[PDB]
Amino acid sequence: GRVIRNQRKGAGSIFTSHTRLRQGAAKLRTLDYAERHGYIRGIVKQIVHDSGRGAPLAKVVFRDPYKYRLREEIFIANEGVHTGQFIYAGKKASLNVGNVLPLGSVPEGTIVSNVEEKPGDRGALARASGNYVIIIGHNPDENKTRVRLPSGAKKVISSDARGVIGVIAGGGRVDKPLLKAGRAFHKYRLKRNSWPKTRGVAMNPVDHPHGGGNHQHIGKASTISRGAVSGQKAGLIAARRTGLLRGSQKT
Amino acid sequence: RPRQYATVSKTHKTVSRAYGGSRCANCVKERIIRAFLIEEQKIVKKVVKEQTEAAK
Amino acid sequence: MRAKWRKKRTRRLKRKRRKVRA
Amino acid sequence: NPLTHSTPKNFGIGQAVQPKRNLSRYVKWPEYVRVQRQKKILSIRLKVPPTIAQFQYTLDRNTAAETFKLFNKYRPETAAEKKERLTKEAAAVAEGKSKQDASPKPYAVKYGLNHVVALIENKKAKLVLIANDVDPIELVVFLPALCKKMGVPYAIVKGKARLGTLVNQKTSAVAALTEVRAEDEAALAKLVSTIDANFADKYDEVKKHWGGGILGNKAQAKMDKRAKNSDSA
RNA sequence: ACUUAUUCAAUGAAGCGGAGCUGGAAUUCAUUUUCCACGUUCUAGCAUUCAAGGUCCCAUUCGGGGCUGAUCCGGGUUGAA
RNA sequence: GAUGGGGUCUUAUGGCUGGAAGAGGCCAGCACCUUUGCUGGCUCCGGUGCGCUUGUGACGGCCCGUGAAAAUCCACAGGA
RNA sequence: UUUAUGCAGGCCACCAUCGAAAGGGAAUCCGGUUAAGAUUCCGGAACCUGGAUAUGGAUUCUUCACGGUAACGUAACUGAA
Ligand SMILES: [Mg+2]
Ligand SMILES: [Mg+2]
Ligand SMILES: [Mg+2]
Ligand SMILES: [Mg+2]
Ligand SMILES: [Mg+2]
Ligand SMILES: [Mg+2]
Ligand SMILES: [Mg+2]
Ligand SMILES: [Mg+2]
Ligand SMILES: [Mg+2]
Ligand SMILES: [Mg+2]
Ligand SMILES: [Mg+2]
Ligand SMILES: [Mg+2]
Ligand SMILES: [Mg+2]
Ligand SMILES: [Mg+2]
Ligand SMILES: [Mg+2]
Ligand SMILES: [Mg+2]
Ligand SMILES: [Mg+2]
Ligand SMILES: [Mg+2]
Ligand SMILES: [Zn+2]
Repeated sequence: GRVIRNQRKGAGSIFTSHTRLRQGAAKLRTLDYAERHGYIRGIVKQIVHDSGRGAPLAKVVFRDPYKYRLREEIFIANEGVHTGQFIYAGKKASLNVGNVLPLGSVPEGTIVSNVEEKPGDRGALARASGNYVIIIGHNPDENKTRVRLPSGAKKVISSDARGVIGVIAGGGRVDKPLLKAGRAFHKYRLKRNSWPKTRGVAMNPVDHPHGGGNHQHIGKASTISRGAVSGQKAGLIAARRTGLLRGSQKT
Repeated sequence: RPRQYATVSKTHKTVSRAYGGSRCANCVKERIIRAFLIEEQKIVKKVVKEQTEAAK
Repeated sequence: MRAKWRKKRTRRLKRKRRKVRA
Repeated sequence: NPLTHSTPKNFGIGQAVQPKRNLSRYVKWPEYVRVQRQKKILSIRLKVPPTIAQFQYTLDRNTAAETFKLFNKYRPETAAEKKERLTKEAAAVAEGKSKQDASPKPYAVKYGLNHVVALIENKKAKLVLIANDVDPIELVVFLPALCKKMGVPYAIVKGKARLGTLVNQKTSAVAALTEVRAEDEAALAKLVSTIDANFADKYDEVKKHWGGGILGNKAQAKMDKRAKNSDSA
């Protein structure tokens, strides 16, 4: 049999992300000294659109404390941030929409976004459009905060981790039907070559495990073991259950 | 074109103000106003925060 | 330009003062 | 005086550009600096077996000064004085046919590792100096036990370079006085009476003690903070 | 449990740890146990010339240098594991 | 802070002049193995447009699409 | 100013290179001319870059220009990191 499509995706020849029209990686400011001992003030110069991303970006300008210059960080714009707004980032920063307080210094129920997993990775969590992380509680001893992620999972991260206060802008995007293969084409044209998708059951058995037969049918069960190997993982990988999700998932 | 600016004199490239060929006149005006006004505000903040804890 | 221009300016001024030194 | 004013800059967190401070604590040094520092860090973070740190108790600077002052009187002859010596001996065997014995008997410090080890085995050494900074330490870890066994007195001293300048080399790593003159044999005796008390008589107790196991500054402050945390009573 | 092996991440390896000043609370049961701080938040401005000032030297002059301004100590870059 | 009254500016573009009529074009006449010329004139004034092509300007529509980078050049702040 | 370019200093931290005869990009047009070349040759008229430089003009004893309420104007009318 051939090497199947999802197996070919990892070589990254024509499956790399199209990154010509992107403004840069949207990361938080580095946790140098001011952010962990006080605050620092920057200004939102412009809120721009990023290609291949549903959320708008914000170009915040800070002053370098050690050299006479201006640093320009790219934040993911939270809902309500405007141009000319002063962003305050630090431990002593006030709890307002757009500020980058550490998670140890926010009360319970605070809605944050672009959250660090470990302090210093400059934003990993809740970066898609309309997403946010809730703070469930604190642990002063064993300095950790418990948070609820957009997936419903509950993580326990350091209280020195940072997060932008508010909700990621661009929310409610997927509530609109695309209506058109053209619109889906133009959406994926700036993300990566992952569209259109041929069903494996409509291929030949040299091309897919599901291929072949005088009727289009999968044959064996489509639930695949986690301990399967590459070339076999075509279907529902390690499905605990399957079929229509009735009732609450007991989260 | 940007290379042609090397051939003309300073009159064609500027006006006779601070931030002459760089900023708009109204932008220069509003930043002057902002500077003066909030430096006065910084002065009055200085004296009130001094005198409160000087009394206490 | 402006850098080679400034350097040409300083070269001309240095040559003028060096020839008027005598 | 009325033309000058006191600005003073607020060097707060967001206020003004910080001045140039001594950032020597945060210098990204080259790897050779980092390795040559972290090696001596690791050599005390570990519990060293007592055969090592049977070194590390070196000679104090006063006794080291007087023993080097003694050893400098018995210095090996340099090339120029050796050359005029052998020309003198050639002239002496020409005129008198002396059996290469017109030159007197030498009194010089014996050096070289195999040489002094054989001297110790033959019990000809009167005093041994062992350098402490030998980079393969296994070149000299056996020397104190051998000196204790043969009964010859030894002293672990700071500076193979110092011994090298003593014997007109760069380094020497060991030195030995095997035979001294009568003018300062008493000085040798009063010196060795303290050297043996510092090393030989303390040998059977330094043989049992494991050195090293010394924590850093931050970890030491952390453990003693935990100590005065547990000291509630 | 520890950290030094190993492993992870960032930085143009810039502010780590300890102690100390100066304030607030603090009850002191003798004298201080501690704990919090220890220059910035109406505003799309500005912030750079080993920093002005103060102080001490030089050989005054054209200026120059030191300390302080900007607390000491440890040279473990900082965390995680 | 409209309309209105008076001004300022970008010079794409267009107009006048120079370039430049001496050029080029259209004619006439005189000529001669011939290189072949030589000598005269005139080259002016307008009009129109849902026209074609092209450039540009001010706008408007579309996007879960918002539609390169660097070299390079200039200006400003500063006050050595 | 034995003098070469070290020593006097001071600034600076990108960090090879290749990659477009349709992307970006300093500056040229007309007339004529050959069997066959031309925005390249001839004639005329320009422009850019780099380098040398002198004169005139401008500015200054209120040293580094004036005018306009202003938008701004002019032949110029110091400006390093
Ligand atoms: Mg495709
Ligand atoms: Mg399909
Ligand atoms: Mg088929
Ligand atoms: Mg198969
Ligand atoms: Mg099939
Ligand atoms: Mg079929
Ligand atoms: Mg102008
Ligand atoms: Mg660092
Ligand atoms: Mg009006
Ligand atoms: Mg034009
Ligand atoms: Mg066309
Ligand atoms: Mg190239
Ligand atoms: Mg090209
Ligand atoms: Mg091109
Ligand atoms: Mg282009
Ligand atoms: Mg041709
Ligand atoms: Mg020509
Ligand atoms: Mg003038
Ligand atoms: Zn403007």
